[PDB]
Amino acid sequence: MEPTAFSGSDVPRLPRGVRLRFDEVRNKHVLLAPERTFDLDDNAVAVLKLVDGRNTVSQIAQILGQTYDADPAIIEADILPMLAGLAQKRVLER
Repeated sequence: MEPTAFSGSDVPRLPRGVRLRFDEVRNKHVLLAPERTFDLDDNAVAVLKLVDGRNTVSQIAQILGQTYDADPAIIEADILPMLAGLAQKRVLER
């Protein structure tokens, strides 16, 4: 009754029956949800695709942060709230 609470130690992981897909026509990544599909940015799916299994947002922020050369604090703070939004769609679970 309160899935909107992803902390730094909270590691994201895609649930079974879900796969990532890249739309060349739209040039953006989307999440295949049992219901249908949701429009998402490559950056939001990048971390989900870059992670082999369960990684800490802070850790990803470092690697991803160096890619765009930006303060990791912003990067982690960007995806962090995204996890809560995804949970509402029933496609993410700690």
